[PDB]
Amino acid sequence: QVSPTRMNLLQRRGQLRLAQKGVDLLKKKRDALVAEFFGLVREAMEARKALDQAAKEAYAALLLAQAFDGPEVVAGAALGVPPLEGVEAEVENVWGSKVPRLKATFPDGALLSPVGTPAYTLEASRAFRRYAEALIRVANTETRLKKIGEEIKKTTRRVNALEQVVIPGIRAQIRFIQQVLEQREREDTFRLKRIKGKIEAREAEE
Amino acid sequence: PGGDMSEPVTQSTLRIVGAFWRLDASLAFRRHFPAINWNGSYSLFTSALDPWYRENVAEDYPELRDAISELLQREAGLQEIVQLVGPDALQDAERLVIEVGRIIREDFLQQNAYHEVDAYCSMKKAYGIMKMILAFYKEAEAAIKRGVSIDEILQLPVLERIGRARYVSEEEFPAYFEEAMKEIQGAFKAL
Amino acid sequence: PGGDMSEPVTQSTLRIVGAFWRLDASLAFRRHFPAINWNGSYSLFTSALDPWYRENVAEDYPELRDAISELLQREAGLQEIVQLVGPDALQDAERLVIEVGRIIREDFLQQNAYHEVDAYCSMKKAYGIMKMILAFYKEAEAAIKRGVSIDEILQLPVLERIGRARYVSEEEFPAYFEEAMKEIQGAFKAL
Amino acid sequence: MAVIADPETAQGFRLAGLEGYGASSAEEAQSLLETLVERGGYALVAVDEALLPDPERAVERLMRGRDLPVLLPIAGLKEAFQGHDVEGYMRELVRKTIGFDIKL
Amino acid sequence: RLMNNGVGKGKTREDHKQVSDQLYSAYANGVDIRKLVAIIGEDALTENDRRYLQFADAFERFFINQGQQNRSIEESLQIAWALLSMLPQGELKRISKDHIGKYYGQK
Amino acid sequence: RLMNNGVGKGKTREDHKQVSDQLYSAYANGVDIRKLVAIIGEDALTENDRRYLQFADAFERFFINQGQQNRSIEESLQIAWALLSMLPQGELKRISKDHIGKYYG
Repeated sequence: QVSPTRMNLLQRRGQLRLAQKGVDLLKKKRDALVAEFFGLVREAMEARKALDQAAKEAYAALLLAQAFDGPEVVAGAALGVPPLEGVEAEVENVWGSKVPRLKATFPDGALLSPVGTPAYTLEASRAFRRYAEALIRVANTETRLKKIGEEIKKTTRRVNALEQVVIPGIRAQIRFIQQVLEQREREDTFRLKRIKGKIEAREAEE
Repeated sequence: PGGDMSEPVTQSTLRIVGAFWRLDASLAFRRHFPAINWNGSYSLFTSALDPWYRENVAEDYPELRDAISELLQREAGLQEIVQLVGPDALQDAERLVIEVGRIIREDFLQQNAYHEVDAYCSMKKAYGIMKMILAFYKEAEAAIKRGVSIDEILQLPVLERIGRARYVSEEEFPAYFEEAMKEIQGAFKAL
Repeated sequence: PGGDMSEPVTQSTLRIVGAFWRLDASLAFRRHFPAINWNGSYSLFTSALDPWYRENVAEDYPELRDAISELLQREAGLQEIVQLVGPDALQDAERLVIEVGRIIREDFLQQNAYHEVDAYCSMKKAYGIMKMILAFYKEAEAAIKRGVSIDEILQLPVLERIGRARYVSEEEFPAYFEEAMKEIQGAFKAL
Repeated sequence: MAVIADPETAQGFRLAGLEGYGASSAEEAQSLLETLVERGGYALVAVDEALLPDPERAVERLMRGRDLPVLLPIAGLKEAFQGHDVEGYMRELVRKTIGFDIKL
Repeated sequence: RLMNNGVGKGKTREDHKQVSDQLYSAYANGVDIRKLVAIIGEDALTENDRRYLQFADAFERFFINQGQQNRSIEESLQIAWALLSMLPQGELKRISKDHIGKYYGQK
Repeated sequence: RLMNNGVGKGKTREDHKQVSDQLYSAYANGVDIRKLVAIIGEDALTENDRRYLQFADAFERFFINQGQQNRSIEESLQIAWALLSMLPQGELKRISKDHIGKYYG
């Protein structure tokens, strides 16, 4: 199919050598991605540990602040507070891949009659504020780990695809071109035999 | 005969000459002329001519020329990676290498013979263009180790000057060279 | 020349010969001598030497030969996840495959071709080393499930006697073998 | 920034000063999550682990791009008594994520 | 082929072959880490690997870039140890500590 | 190219052509799915998808791997039926249904 010259054989040997370098380079890329994956999974463990312990703190704080107190007054203390929008995001570009990570403002300026009429909901409210800080921390850890995982999936199917597809196809074209060029050299070393035979059948015609 | 430099003509004539200028078809399919395949050409007179270059063109001419050579070599070493992975998901300090290779192939090498100027190009004009290109690359890698974009480099109004800087005549080229050099030195502190 | 097994010399040779031992340069670079590679090397004579081995070596001999062939194929199979992930992060039903693979490749196969007492090795001695490694594997795979994991196995002073059992003269060996096997049958009860 | 275990916990989230909800069923939680992705609570949502582990069906429902509403499993107030799954949860994270099962 | 018969005890210098293998493996894993750093970045490696990258990049202009000076065998081994000093001790896992303690350290 | 002459009534069992066609189509789809698992994850599948995976490995292990034994055409066809019994009858697009009624248990 492709034009069978000795130049094209060299181009095919060059691209076989480039794909064989590419298998090594992309395996090394996968190794660096696995290194940071296992650097992040134990951070995910520690983040889940801190999240559950601060979760237990805020849960016990709300248990005390609505068991020793009024459900109607925690209703009024919740609904007096505005919903407090303002969480924002920034951008990670690494290995090309891009995810937004977030952090929150969480304003404390809403000191709504700052002599707080129950003795407990300031304590429980700051417990839930620390709870939400730990939650957005676990969220950023989660999205970083998912990006690393899907990129290792990409690199694994890329290495497997490149190896199994475009190593043997290029090997097949190199063998095709080598065998047709050997046919041409065999026709040359036949035709030279005949022209030597029919120059030396001239001394034998004297 | 085949368009293949593996014949008994070409590989009998490349052992007795210096200055072998191997063309190719891929650079001539798009009209990038002359289609000198840079990756497989050579010239054995670069060493023993640098005295003349020093005493007649400029004192620093071997330095600038060898820097052009090693930038083109570094580009053609990174073309492997950039066609095996793609020109995204890279580090920004080498996409400047590939784009300076792109602007040197679109400015310094590529020449149309039929234009009234840029047909002939004496070597002070080529020294001017190479000094522009490497002043740009030196101060651009400085400004990217300060930390900037690389979209922010590839849309300056300072390198349309460069892309037109082979079409000025050999009379305007000194003052044009002074002003393009001034603007390249003055458009990087404002990033 | 090239490090290839496709030239017609090697193809006609492999069509006619009966046993093939591929020597590698990598396995000789990892200081594993002999440099045989047990993956692309093959014999054909084992099907008809079988009654000789059952007469002169021991009555169970091709069974445990098949055992180490299966064991080295398990190691070379699941070397992949050891290579990607990390060897400590293995299971406990594959960590011991890895470690008995290592004790094979560092005591049984690897042979000093200069040592006084190591260089020659008859069939009874290779049978002895082979049975000790198989007995380690079987008693360890029995005992990994009830009281230990691999860190409570991989240091035990029988493994040093296996790994130094090959520097033993054959006038001293067939009493050394029973005592090393007795100590391993006592040791995986002492755990 | 919706969080869905109970409305009783969610009014505690209002006592923190962020919006939260409670559904006690799967499709109701995904529907309120769906209108929350439609009009944002700034797109950072956690759902109870005994309610929905993976709400990512809502991501492929509405917003397949940008992965902006990040969806999180979370330990409920009736479940945080036990310390949910952490080490086997990471086991199934590795099993889900890289293909291999490891011990580490 | 014959290098293993031409160096050693009283031939040129007794630590020769080990430095040969060590320079080979160090430039071998300097080249491909220098090729990988294009698509990951300078600041996203380990630390010894960036030492290898600096070693290879300075190696191919202090050791191969000879120029024309009549470089003796003791001077070339001296500069080979000055290049090996930019790798950390202990990471040189081909040389026993006799020639390490004797020669290594000096840039 | 033959075996259309040498099957059928009075030469082998009646169902020989239909069993051969069904086993070939099933193992072609089995090796398709085993190619597919090499690319996409293990969860992009339906349930008879995994049944074709199981039939691919069960075919390659029990129908081919005989080692030494002297199988019949009878034992071969009933091993083919006990392999096809691992697949739903709705996946049996090829075999006419009275062979399925006499067999498949």
